[PDB]
Order: sequence, then C-alpha cells, then structure tokens
Amino acid sequence: NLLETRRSLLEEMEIIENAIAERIQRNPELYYHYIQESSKVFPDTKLPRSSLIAENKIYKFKKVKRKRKQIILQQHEINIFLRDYQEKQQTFNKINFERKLQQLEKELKNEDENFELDINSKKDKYALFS
Amino acid sequence: LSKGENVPYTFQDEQVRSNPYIYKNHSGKLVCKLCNTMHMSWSSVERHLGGKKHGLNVLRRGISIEKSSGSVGLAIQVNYSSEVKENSVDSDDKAKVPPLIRIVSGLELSDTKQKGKKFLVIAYEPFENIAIELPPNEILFSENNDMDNNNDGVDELNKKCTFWDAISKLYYVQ
Amino acid sequence: SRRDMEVIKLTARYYAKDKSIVEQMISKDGEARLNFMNSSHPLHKTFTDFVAQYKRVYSFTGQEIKKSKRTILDNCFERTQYWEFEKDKDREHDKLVELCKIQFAAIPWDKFTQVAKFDLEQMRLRR
Amino acid sequence: NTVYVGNIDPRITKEQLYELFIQINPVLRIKYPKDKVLQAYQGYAFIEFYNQGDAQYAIKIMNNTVRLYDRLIKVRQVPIAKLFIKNLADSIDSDQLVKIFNKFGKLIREPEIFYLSKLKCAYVYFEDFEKADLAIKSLNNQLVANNRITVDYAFKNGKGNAKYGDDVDRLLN
Amino acid sequence: VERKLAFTANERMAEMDILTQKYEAPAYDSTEKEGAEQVDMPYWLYKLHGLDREYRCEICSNKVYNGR
Ligand SMILES: [Zn+2]
Ligand SMILES: [Zn+2]
Repeated sequence: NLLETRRSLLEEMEIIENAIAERIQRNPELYYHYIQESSKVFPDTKLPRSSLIAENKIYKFKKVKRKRKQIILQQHEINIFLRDYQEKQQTFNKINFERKLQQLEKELKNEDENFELDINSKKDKYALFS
Repeated sequence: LSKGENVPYTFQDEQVRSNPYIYKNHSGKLVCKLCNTMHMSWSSVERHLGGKKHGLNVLRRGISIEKSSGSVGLAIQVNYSSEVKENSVDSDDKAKVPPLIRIVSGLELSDTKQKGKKFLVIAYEPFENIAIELPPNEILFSENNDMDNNNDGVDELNKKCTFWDAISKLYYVQ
Repeated sequence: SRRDMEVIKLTARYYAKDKSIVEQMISKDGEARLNFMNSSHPLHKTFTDFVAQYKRVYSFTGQEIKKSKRTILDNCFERTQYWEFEKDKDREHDKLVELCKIQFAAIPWDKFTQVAKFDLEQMRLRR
Repeated sequence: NTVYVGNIDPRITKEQLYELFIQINPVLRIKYPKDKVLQAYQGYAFIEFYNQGDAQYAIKIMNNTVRLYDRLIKVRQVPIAKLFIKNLADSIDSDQLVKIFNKFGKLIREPEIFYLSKLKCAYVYFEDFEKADLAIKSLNNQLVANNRITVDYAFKNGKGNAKYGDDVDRLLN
Repeated sequence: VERKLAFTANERMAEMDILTQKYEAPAYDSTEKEGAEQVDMPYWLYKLHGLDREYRCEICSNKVYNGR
C-alpha cells in the first residue's frame, strides 16, 4: 500500500528536519556562519540581527561558543542529512473494499506465536539521526 | 536630634517604632535592648546604631530567628473591584498572581472558643480574606479528573478546581 | 508488537478513506481484536495519530514537493526559533508559579471573615 | 519528682498552672520556661512536686483530661565494652556475629557493620571487659567464613585502659 | 604567513604544535557544556569565656572537656 510508504517518507523527512533543527538550536553558529557566506553569494538573502549572531543566540538564550572543527563537522553531517532528505523527497514525488479489509485482517493472523517486543521504527530513526 | 520621635519607656507595655530597640528604662537614660547598652544622649545612640557591635547583635538575632518559627459539588463566584481603586497600584508586584484558596481547620482562631469544622478560605492581596464552612466531611473530592499533568501551581486543589477570569475579575471555585 | 502495529495501521488506512468500513466491520465480526477503536484503550490515541498522518498523505496527492536546500535550512532554523520561544514560555510559567507559591505560603490563613456555609476545562477557554 | 507538661497555650500564666495542678497534689515548684527574647512562653512546663508518688498520680489523673482554651493538656514523666573487628567476610550477617560473640559475652547491644577503605569491619558491644578479653583471646586473627578476622578494642587511643577496667568493673557491679 | 615568518625558532615550533593539536583533536571533548544557556571563628570569645581550654575528668572515661 503506497499510503504506508509515502507516510514513512514524510515521517523520515520530518525526522531529519527535526535533527538538523535541533543542531541549529544547540549552536546557532551552524546556521549563522553558513547564512553569512550565503549573503555574499546571493545578495537577496535576508540575514538575522547582528546582535543574535554575536551573542550566539536565536531568541533569548545565548548558547556556548563552539570550536571550528565541530562547527564544520556538524555542517558536513547536516550536509549528508540534506542529501538523504533530497533523495526521499525525490522518490516520494515519483510515488505520489470491506471484503479486502477482512481479507487482509485474516492474513494478519499469520504466525500468531511471534513472541517479540517491537519498539524500533521511530526509535531507530530518531536515534539514527540524533 | 531624635527626629521628634517619642521613645517609649521600657515598662509602658506596647504607632510603629523606627528602630524597635532603643528605649528609656525606669530611670532617665537611654538603652539598647539587644546590646544591653546605656547611652546618655541621642547622639551616642545614633553612634551605637552606626556602631559595629549593634550590627553583630542584629545578625545574631537574625540567625536566632531563622532557626525556629455522579454526586453533588459546591461552586462559588467571587467578584472583585471594577477598576475603582486598582488604578493606583500597577507595578507588576504579584499583580500577575491570581487569588488563592486553602482549606483551614477551625482548630486555630484569634478567639479560640468553638471549633470542629473546615473553611474554604479565599485570598487576594488587597481585598480581605473570605471563608466558607464545610460541615460535610467530603464533597466533590474527585478522583483523577485530568490526566496527571504536573504544574503544581500552589497545590492540587487550586489547579484541579479553580478558574480566574482576570479580564473581568471573577474567581470561580468548584 | 508487529501484529498490533499492523492492525492499527491497517484499520487506520481504511479508516482514513471512509470511516464507514470499520464501523461496519465492528458490527459484522465481533472480535476483541479491534478493541483499540474505543478511546478507552490507550493505543487508540496513537491510532488517532496514524489516521491523521494518512489523512495528510491524501492532502497533496497529485502535488509534488519542490523544496530547495536554502529553503529547508531556513525552515529548520525557524523551527529551532520556535522551540526556543516555547522554552521561554515554559520558563516564564515556572516563574509565575514560583511567585504564587511564595505568596500562598506568605499570607495569614487566620484572618477569617466568613459569610455562609454549604466542566471548568471547557470553561477555561474563550468563545 | 518533676513531671513534664505540654500542649500549653502561650496565653496561660504560671498562676493558672499552679491553680490547676494544686487541685491534684501539692506542687513544690513550677518551672515554666519563657523565651526572654519575645517574652513569650514555649507552650510547655516542668512541674516539680514534693515526692514521686504525687508525680505519678498526677500523671495518671491529668493526662488528656482537661482542655485549656480547647487545647488538651499533655502530662508525661521524665559505658560498655566495645570491640573493633577488621577483615570480616561479606557472608557474615549481624545475626551470625551475634551467635559468634554470645558464647564469649552477653551483648548489651547489637554489632555495627561498616565498610572502610570495601573493608568489612564491625563494632561489638559486650557487657563485660573480661568476656571481651575471652573474645579477643580466642577470636583474634582467626579464620571464619574462609576469611582471617582481626579482633581488637575500638578507639575512642582505644578502650582497655586501667581506669577503663576499673570503672567498667564498677558499672557491671 | 607574515606571522609565522616573523617568528623565531621556538615560536614557530610551538605554533606548529598548536596547529597539529587542533588537527588531531576530538571534535567533542569529554569536558564540554550542555545546557549552560545565558539570557537576553569567635577567637577571643572562648578565651574570655574560658572555652577551648583542654581539661580532663577521670571518672567518665577519662573524658576531655574544652571549657571550665
Ligand atoms: Zn544595640
Ligand atoms: Zn565526670
């Protein structure tokens, strides 16, 4: 059922956005740095208040300054994340009764003796990107 | 020198004092009851208060104090001022704090005569306290009304069953 | 839990299109399998999620998402900003609560002056 | 000869207390402590009668009988051998300690197990210094539960002085 | 370039050391912060009163008493 696949896709995209957003949260520099450079390549780009940039804050809380190696690292990580996202968005674009309900619900009875705890779909993903 | 304040005698059995210490004993002379010092003139008193030993005694008194000290329910609708007197006080001093309710046992009263029942006291900074007698041992005492969310505010009672229409100044309690 | 998951997600798939096939299934079969249909069963809540999600997939069917890198970044920044804001609201709340605790703890509950003797959730809103 | 009194109204005066308790028995003195800071009493008192019998009888009669300003008044009445032991086995329960040391001496209290350094040690309370001398004589540097244990006197430098033997001998006698 | 160029031997060496350390260092130290956001005695008394003067009593465990 394509519905399930497209669902899982939108969900994963959500997960990634949330990850790189958490990152941009802990150390605003990640975005700021980037954005500043972008400013001088695409002149239109709107950039945050200077005060925010300096105090390394996004709203009220000023975050601890990080060293260069880490900023760059996380930027490349976010890079691959955005790659994944672009891929999923792509496949998704390329992908997007009662008797059948009971029909499938019947086959769901298959292998009743499957003693196993299953807590690994959103946790393995959430975890896969944190 | 005294700034025109009347310093009462020690024996006069207590108009709020400026410094609630310096007295005049049965004799004429001036005293500081903390430091147990006798002062001849008010200038010497002002030097005592500006002295170091009196500060030490004030702190030691500070520490000395700080170490010791399907059913039926009721609903109340309390109304408050209509911007009549609250126009002179708006300095965000607990102004954001809503009225508060507490259940008090009559076992303790200013007169201590009769007792044996509870009161649903309701209080707000300027206005005077209010009470409501509750003979019934228990009414409307519910069981997990909401789904256990933890913002204690003041207590389970207040969050559980109170509403503060601050825009109209109406406090509902049930 | 694969069974439960699968039945929740399936009944959620069908429930997302008609909502009539399940209400008929319940009366036709009579199985303690779909006991999550009632808001009583905890899992029901997660159900309400899945369906919504599927309901969402039905939203832009026939429409592609053309978000660019720049945009995705901007978005994640704005989300961050939001989170920060929410965090601030939480903080403020905690503060006010603190004030309340202080004052409640600091008023005379012995200054009595009584007079007589003896649903709010939908009321604590606005309309 | 003195009895404790509690749950007293700070408004109560020594006059009222005396008038109350003289009904029960002759009262030699009443020490009713006041805070000299606030000139406010603390809500308790000590009432000293002449003999013990009057005190006991007053305790029996006046407890929870009378309410003063609704407040129900309360009336109430009012050095041994020690051994440090080191390198104990973790399999030794305090009760097993009891069974070990009972044959050597009668325990006034129970042993105390505490860990130093990991290192299981204990304090053992005997009613006698000589029984403890037996416990040390037999048990010192001895293997129990496949572990060598050391038995000596606990520090206060430790117990077992001459004055200690004398005054412990007297407390026993 | 100009800096390194105007260095001495020891200086240039220590600087190189620094660049090296920066190069081969963990991107996250075991000693970093998480959630540290900012916003926007009577000495003379005992000698007078007699205390803190060692004294001994034989009858109770040969006990010591710090004041008379
Ligand atoms: Zn003074
Ligand atoms: Zn002594």
